[PDB]
Amino acid sequence: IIYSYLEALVKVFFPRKRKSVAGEIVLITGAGHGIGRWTAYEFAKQKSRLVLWDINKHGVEETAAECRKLGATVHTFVVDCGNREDIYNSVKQVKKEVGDVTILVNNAGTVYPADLLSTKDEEITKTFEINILGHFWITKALLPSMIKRNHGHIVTVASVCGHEGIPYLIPYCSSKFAAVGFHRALTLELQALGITGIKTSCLCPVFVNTGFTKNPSTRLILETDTVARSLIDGILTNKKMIFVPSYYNIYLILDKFL
Amino acid sequence: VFFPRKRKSVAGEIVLITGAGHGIGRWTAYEFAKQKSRLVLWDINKHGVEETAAECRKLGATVHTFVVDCGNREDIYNSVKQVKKEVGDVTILVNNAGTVYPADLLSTKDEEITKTFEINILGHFWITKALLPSMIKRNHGHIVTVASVCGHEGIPYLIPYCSSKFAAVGFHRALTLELQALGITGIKTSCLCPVFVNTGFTKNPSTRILETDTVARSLIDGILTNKKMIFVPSYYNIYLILDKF
Ligand SMILES: NC(=O)c1ccc[n+]([C@@H]2O[C@H](COP(=O)([O-])OP(=O)(O)OC[C@H]3O[C@@H](n4cnc5c(N)ncnc54)[C@H](O)[C@@H]3O)[C@@H](O)[C@H]2O)c1
Ligand SMILES: NC(=O)c1ccc[n+]([C@@H]2O[C@H](COP(=O)([O-])OP(=O)(O)OC[C@H]3O[C@@H](n4cnc5c(N)ncnc54)[C@H](O)[C@@H]3O)[C@@H](O)[C@H]2O)c1
Ligand SMILES: O=C(O)c1ccc(NS(=O)(=O)c2ccc(Cl)c(Cl)c2)cc1F
Ligand SMILES: O=C(O)c1ccc(NS(=O)(=O)c2ccc(Cl)c(Cl)c2)cc1F
Repeated sequence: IIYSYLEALVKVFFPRKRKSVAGEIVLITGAGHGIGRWTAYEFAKQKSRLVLWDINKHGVEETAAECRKLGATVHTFVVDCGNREDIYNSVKQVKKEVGDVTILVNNAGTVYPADLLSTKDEEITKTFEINILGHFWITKALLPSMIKRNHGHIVTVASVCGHEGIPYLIPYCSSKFAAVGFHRALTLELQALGITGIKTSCLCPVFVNTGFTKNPSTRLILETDTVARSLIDGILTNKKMIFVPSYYNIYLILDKFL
Repeated sequence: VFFPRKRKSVAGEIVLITGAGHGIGRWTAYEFAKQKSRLVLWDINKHGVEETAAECRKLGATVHTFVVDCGNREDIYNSVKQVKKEVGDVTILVNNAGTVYPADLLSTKDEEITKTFEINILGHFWITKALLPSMIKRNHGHIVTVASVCGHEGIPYLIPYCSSKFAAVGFHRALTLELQALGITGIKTSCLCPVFVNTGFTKNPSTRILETDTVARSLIDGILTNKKMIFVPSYYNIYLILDKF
């Protein structure tokens, strides 16, 4: 309420400059539904060339048909973004068919809500493999070309779960904290290496009504199109930590004072 | 001094310390041996863990050692069966075992990234899932996660390690909240986050120098007072608060 009217005031008197992403080759994982699908529509309206990845073939082709109706060029690939071998083989395919990815959006995610003793060890493994390990394989495959050209943008889709824990979501919160840490260390390392042209953004939304989980963990709801608008607005202005809603940054700051 | 925290006793508790064969794990073992606890020491380095145990026995403590790969789920479960049969139910778990392979992202080997996660965070899940049930049954336990300042702030050339350390802090925070949500009042949690400790784990600090024994003293003092987030040095909490501004 107090931050909501103060930030809207700061966005007019002190606006951040918007860059263009037209013609960029944007790779979005988990583009077959929810945040990934609606982020794809935002980049299609930005006149980007899209590469969409997902284990759900039907859904990613449905996202691609809608992006093409928006005027964009789109290539889809069925890729398990938690499988290292599949990711590397698919990067070879993208280079051969599309070119060098310039903007990577690591959005694919998985969750198996349960208290620690009711979890399956395979679900814990899959949570890490997709929510953080997969970011490493995809980033390692696409970063060389971005470094060579001094031009890229690594977007990590994490969660408020990457900043604060939640009961019954221990393995998921842990993998989301791992995603925030990967974004922070990546940001610092690129800067230490003198690589000025590669930007980084972390998207941390609260509960989004996508069916990913059933209900919010608190007495809080975000729509998918709002989160995609927040993400694209943050990417175009090179915002490093994007909270949706942005006022959640003060709740997290107050937690570090108790 | 004006507001002191009460110190509990850990005498006779069964304390399991992973990575007890050297550094923080070894000197934490000596602290618990002086506290009159029943120690269970785990490490992939047999020679080093038995060397820690001989020194713990000279301190008056009863000690059991096991050679366990704390990044291997099957090895951890089989070893927990052995600990129950030979020692009993662990009451205090110190998830200290860790690994690091310093390099820029494009110089990391995918196997090193995998091993970093398997030992620094996945192993905490398997060990905690094996030991937490008896703690819940008895409404009495203490889960200690040895993380790092790397679990709060990133560092160049340590991306996979920082990511696994952030995962460890997150596991500690979601565990604390879940135990509380379930009405489990008797199980305490502590997170140890030291800056560079001179143990040989890494060659030099990443920024512009703790001694092993100081970190072990800070850890035991935090456990005995039920401190949830232990920073070594403690003042390195205001540096993290200033970063968020
Ligand atoms: N929905 C929320 O409340 C919420 C909040 C914060 C963050 N997030 C994060 O946002 C991201 C997207 O969530 P969503 O709500 O849009 O989810 P969703 O269920 O709508 O879709 C996620 C997509 O990822 C795909 N995916 C899953 N496993 C995959 C794999 N191995 N390889 C490739 N693709 C895979 C699924 O097929 C699906 O199309 C996730 O990382 C999630 O953790 C979600
Ligand atoms: N040393 C530092 O600067 C520093 C700073 C902050 C946090 N930490 C953390 O403290 C912990 C201990 O670090 P240290 O400096 O005492 O290290 P160390 O190198 O002195 O000893 C770590 C011990 O863990 C054991 N270990 C490694 N892999 C294992 C495995 N798979 N199974 C079982 N044991 C295994 C090693 O054999 C070794 O005895 C680690 O988790 C580390 O990340 C270290
Ligand atoms: O990532 C998810 O799928 C996800 C699930 C549940 C959720 N619960 S919430 O919206 O009530 C909420 C709001 C603020 C905070 Cl600090 C926290 Cl931890 C939680 C938030 C999520 F991001
Ligand atoms: O875990 C390690 O092995 C480890 C390695 C290097 C290190 N560098 S440091 O002590 O200069 C330092 C001081 C303040 C901050 Cl915030 C950070 Cl991230 C780092 C700290 C470590 F914990």
